[PDB]
Amino acid sequence: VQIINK
Amino acid sequence: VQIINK
Amino acid sequence: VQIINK
Amino acid sequence: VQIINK
Amino acid sequence: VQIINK
Amino acid sequence: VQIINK
Amino acid sequence: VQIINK
Amino acid sequence: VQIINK
Amino acid sequence: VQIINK
Amino acid sequence: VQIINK
Amino acid sequence: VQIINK
Amino acid sequence: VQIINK
Amino acid sequence: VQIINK
Amino acid sequence: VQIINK
Amino acid sequence: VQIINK
Amino acid sequence: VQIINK
Amino acid sequence: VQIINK
Amino acid sequence: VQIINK
Repeated sequence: VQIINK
Repeated sequence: VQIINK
Repeated sequence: VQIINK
Repeated sequence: VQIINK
Repeated sequence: VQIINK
Repeated sequence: VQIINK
Repeated sequence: VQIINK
Repeated sequence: VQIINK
Repeated sequence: VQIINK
Repeated sequence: VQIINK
Repeated sequence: VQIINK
Repeated sequence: VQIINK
Repeated sequence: VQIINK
Repeated sequence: VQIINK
Repeated sequence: VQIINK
Repeated sequence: VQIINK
Repeated sequence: VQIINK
Repeated sequence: VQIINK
């Protein structure tokens, strides 16, 4: 699982 | 799973 | 699991 | 912005 | 911003 | 910011 | 900032 | 800042 | 700052 | 598990 | 600063 | 487990 | 500063 | 386990 | 400063 | 276990 | 175990 | 065990 905010 | 916000 | 905020 | 409920 | 509830 | 509840 | 409850 | 409860 | 309760 | 805030 | 309760 | 704030 | 209770 | 604040 | 109770 | 604040 | 504050 | 404050 990958949850990313940039 | 990939949830991405850029 | 990877939760990332940059 | 990421608001997540699972 | 990341607000997460699992 | 990261607010996490698991 | 990281606020975590597991 | 890191506030953690496990 | 690190406030930890385990 | 990796929780990262930069 | 490190405040730890285990 | 890796919890990182930079 | 380090305040520790184990 | 690695909890890091820099 | 180090205040420790074990 | 490694808890680090720099 | 390693608890470090620098 | 290593508890260090510098």
